[PDB]
Formats: sequence, C-alpha cells, structure tokens
Amino acid sequence: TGNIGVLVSRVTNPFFAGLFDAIERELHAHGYQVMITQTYDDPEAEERFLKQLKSRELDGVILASVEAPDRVMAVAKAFPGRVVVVNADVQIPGATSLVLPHYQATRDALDYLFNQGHRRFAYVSGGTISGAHHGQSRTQAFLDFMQAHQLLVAQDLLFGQIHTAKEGQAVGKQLASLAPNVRPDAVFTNSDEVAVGVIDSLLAADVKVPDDIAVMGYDDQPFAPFAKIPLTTVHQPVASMAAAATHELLKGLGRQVAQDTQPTLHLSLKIRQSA
Amino acid sequence: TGNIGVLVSRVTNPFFAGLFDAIERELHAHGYQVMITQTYDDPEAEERFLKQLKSRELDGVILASVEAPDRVMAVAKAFPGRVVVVNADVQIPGATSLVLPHYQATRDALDYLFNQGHRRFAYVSGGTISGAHHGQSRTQAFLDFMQAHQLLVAQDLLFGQIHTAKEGQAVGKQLASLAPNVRPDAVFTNSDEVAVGVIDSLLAADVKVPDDIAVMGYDDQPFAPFAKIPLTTVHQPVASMAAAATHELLKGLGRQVAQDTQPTLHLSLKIRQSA
Ligand SMILES: OC[C@H]1O[C@@](CO)(O[C@H]2O[C@H](CO)[C@@H](O)[C@H](O)[C@H]2O)[C@@H](O)[C@@H]1O
Ligand SMILES: OC[C@H]1O[C@@](CO)(O[C@H]2O[C@H](CO)[C@@H](O)[C@H](O)[C@H]2O)[C@@H](O)[C@@H]1O
Ligand code: NA
Ligand code: NA
Repeated sequence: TGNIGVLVSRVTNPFFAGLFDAIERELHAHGYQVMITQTYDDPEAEERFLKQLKSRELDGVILASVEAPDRVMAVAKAFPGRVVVVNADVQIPGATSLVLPHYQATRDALDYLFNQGHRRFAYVSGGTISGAHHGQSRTQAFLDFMQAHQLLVAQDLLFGQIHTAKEGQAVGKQLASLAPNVRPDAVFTNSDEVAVGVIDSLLAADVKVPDDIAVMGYDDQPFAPFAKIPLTTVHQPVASMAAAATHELLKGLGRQVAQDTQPTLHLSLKIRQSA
Repeated sequence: TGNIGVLVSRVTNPFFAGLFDAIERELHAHGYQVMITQTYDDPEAEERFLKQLKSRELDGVILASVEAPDRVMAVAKAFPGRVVVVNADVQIPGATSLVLPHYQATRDALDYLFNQGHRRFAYVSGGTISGAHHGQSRTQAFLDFMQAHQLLVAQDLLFGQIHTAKEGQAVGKQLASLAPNVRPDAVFTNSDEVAVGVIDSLLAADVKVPDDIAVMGYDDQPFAPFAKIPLTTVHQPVASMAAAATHELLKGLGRQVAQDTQPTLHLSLKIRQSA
C-alpha cells in the first residue's frame, strides 16, 4: 500500500478540500499515503500529474476534475484499475467513472425557485457559458428550464468565470446597483463560495435576501449553514462519493473485494434562508 | 524544476488550504509540480512524507506543521537546502525556519479584550492544554496574560482538542447553557473555524455576540469577514509567508539568488464585529 494522487482544480474550493479529506482518511486507514495537486484548469498540469502514474511514482489516481478526457483515457487504458474519475460529469473509457446527476439537481433547484415566484434569473458559472465548459450539464439545465417556462434569457444577467467569494462580491455589487425593474429575482450561483460573496454585497447595499433577490448556492459546503443568510443550496454527498471512489480504486488495485451493494449517490436540495 | 511537497496537519483548515495555494501558484510559475499531504498530527505520517525526500521522489519540502522536530532535523541536515519550515513555532537546525510572533499577537489580542472590559475568559486550543502541544506559544501567552491581570484561570472554561466548526458548535452550546454569572465575557478560540461554530451556537440560544460573550477568532480566514457576526480575529499574512517560504526553498535549491530585502512577517489584529 503505496502512494495515491488526487487531482482537483483548486484546493481552496471547500468542496474539493472536503472531498480530498474524506478520500484521504479512508485510504490512509488502508495504508496509503495520499497527496493532492491542483490544476487551475490547465491541461498541462493534468498531464504532468498523470506522468506520475505513468512513471509508477504513484500506484493510482483519483481525478475529481478532468481537462482532457482523451488524455486521461489513454492513461487509464495503459494503467487498468489505477485511474478513477469522480464527479467530473464525464465517463472516461478505461477508468471507473462516477457521475452524479447535476442536470437533474439543477433543474430541480431552478424549479424550486420558479415555484417561489421568481421569474427574472441571473445565472453564474465557473466556465465560459458561451463555449464548452466545466459545469455545462448545469448550464444546459438552466437553458432548458428557461425554455420550458418561456422565460427570455437576459444576457446581462449571465456571469462566467466566477469561482470565488471575492468574485461573487463583484457580481453581487453589480446586481445591487440595478434598478428594481431590471434586477433579478433570483441568482443561481453554482457555488457556495460565490453565493457568500454575492449575498454579502447585496446586504451591504440594503438589498434584501431573499425578499428582493433570492440566492441559490451549490455544494452545501461546511460554511453554508453558518453563512450570514444560511444558504439554500444543492447538497453534494461528499462522504458517500468519497467512499465510492475510494472503493473503486481499491478494487482496481486488488486490495478490496467487489461488493454487491452499490448505494446510489444522491444530490439533494437543502432549504435554508437565502432562497 | 521537479516535484515539491507541502506538509500540513489538515487540508480542510482554510488557513492551510490558502497557504498551500499561495505557495503552489508561485512554485508552479517557476516550473515545479507541488503536492500536499496532511498528517492529522501523526508523526508517522510526517516520517512517511519525509521518506519521499529521502528517496529523491521530491526535490524539496515545505512543512507548515511539525510533529517530531528531531526527525525533521535529521532529514534537513542530510538534505541541505531542501527542507523549509514555515509558521510552525519552531526553528529546525539544518532547515531554513520562519517563525511568526504568535505569543505577541496572542497577548495583544487578549489585551484588546481586557480593554473592552472583559474579565472572565474562556480559552480554546487545538492541543491538549495540560501537556506539550501545538500552539503552546499561544497557551503561554494566555497564562501570562491572566497572571499579569491577576485573573484566576477557570478550568471549566478551558477547552482542548477543538479544531473544527462542529467542535466549536459544541463548545458554544455548552457556554450558552451557563448561568450568566459563570458564563465567560470573552472566548479566545484559536481558530476562525472554531469561532464560526461557537458564535452559531451562542446565537441559536439568544446569547448576544459580542454584548453577552465576545468571540475572538484566529487567522483571518477567507470566510471571516463574511461570517454571521463578522470575525474579530488575528490576521496571519498568508501571502507574505508563502512568498517567503517559497523563496527560501528556491534559494536552497539553487534556483533563486539571495535578496538583500527581507520584509518582516507581521501578525495584526483585525477588528470587526464579533469582539
Ligand atoms: O473550483 C471551482 C471550479 O471547479 C469545477 C471543476 O473544475 O467544479 C467544482 O466546483 C464546483 C463548485 O464548488 C462543484 O459544484 C463541482 O462539483 C466541482 O467539480 C468547476 O466547474 C468550477 O468552476
Ligand atoms: O488544523 C488546526 C491545527 O493545526 C495547527 C498546526 O498543526 O495550527 C494551524 O491551524 C491554526 C488554526 O487555523 C493556525 O492558527 C496555525 O497557524 C496553524 O499552524 C494546530 O495548532 C491546530 O490545532
Ligand atoms: Na422577490
Ligand atoms: Na459583556
């Protein structure tokens, strides 16, 4: 029981820190040393990380983000059992790949918001909304939602490449500056980090949350229940997906026996105060 | 420009995630691949990590926590230039070691609290307060403070091995349960994670923060200004200490030239709302 690598886009995203922690504590119990690297969405960084597996510095790798699927596939095919992909909205041939139903969860969350009476929506993404991007199952869900309700997408209320609370502060400051009749009713943030920042700037401008603008988080990160306006958010089952990923790696490594069990990884809407 | 390891106690501590991120972005710019491991205070995990340097899997290591100084010293002496220690309240012979003045900062923060009128203090530590522990410069500062003001230490208001927001919730629930005359005036939490949890439980019990109980954070983590009651806290200069650590590693590796400059790493009290 050797060295395992975990790859994520950004360790200061509490979702990824928490996912790492749950994987690492289990793998550690099994005798492995686990190390994490971050990519900042650079395919070169992914490729460099994978060279560690190719050179057998690592026994195995868990990727919780993927930049170049075809590159990951070639490595997985050369190293059967040693590459696991978790929650990256992709199935990589040659790697056991765990996908969660983010499209569904996003539709469900948007539906919740529509049902509270909201009609003018702002949509925030960590990707470039116009092109191919991470979190595009979610973007499609948003577009499908709007079409299903015959809601015109306001291009001025779309915000791409927004990741952090500080970036969310900038979004929220812009939204707070708007005249009530062009202000959104609700903001789908795609991230609890972003949501905390958005809400802070709204509140600083005496915009009421949720009465004036409802704010939907994503992930149910550790700080979410503790936020100034406790976050309504989409809960990701961090502990369960970590256990699943870990097991699929350990099985591939010949460590663990197959289980008949297969608990399903569920996203759930967590209603608090912000929406 | 090869592989660098960073060692911390816990990646879900936002202080360590942020310190890692600042180190990693700089080292990445210099062509290195950086990976982080967590120890959970297990000396075995530290020793295993150091074997990576001993076997030349890694070019160098930055430790932001230290479990067994004498073990780290033996490695540093065998691998000159390749071990840097940052903000671990220890100078390790053979490793460039950066120490920040936590005793001073702690005294200063406690003094701030005394000056606001507080007299009955609760003290929380991530260590076992009675024995040798991480963060013991801070514990000594606390004891020295109390002695300097002839304040009797209440053993019932000392809380050890408290790290997370959930643990802080438990502390805060206990404190909120107390009759006003044995309730503390102020709580020194040693951690913004702990402080968020403490405050949440106080507020849940209609205890006023800071009017009934003032809560002092530590670190000035990303969420601190965004907390329900924005945290008064001790600010650690994460970006500056990361740059310093990185430079001392790169110098040791023969990458970088010596600088005459040497900006001093300052802790500062950040006053917000919670105290
Ligand atoms: O760090 C945010 C950035 O990471 C990606 C993957 O590269 O998504 C991750 O972060 C989201 C927000 O915390 C999670 O909801 C998602 O499950 C996770 O993979 C990007 O899509 C995002 O912009
Ligand atoms: O994770 C908390 C735990 O880490 C230690 C070092 O092992 O201290 C770190 O965390 C503190 C709280 O965030 C920081 O103030 C400190 O600078 C940092 O080294 C323990 O002392 C603490 O219990
Ligand atoms: Na409204
Ligand atoms: Na008081």
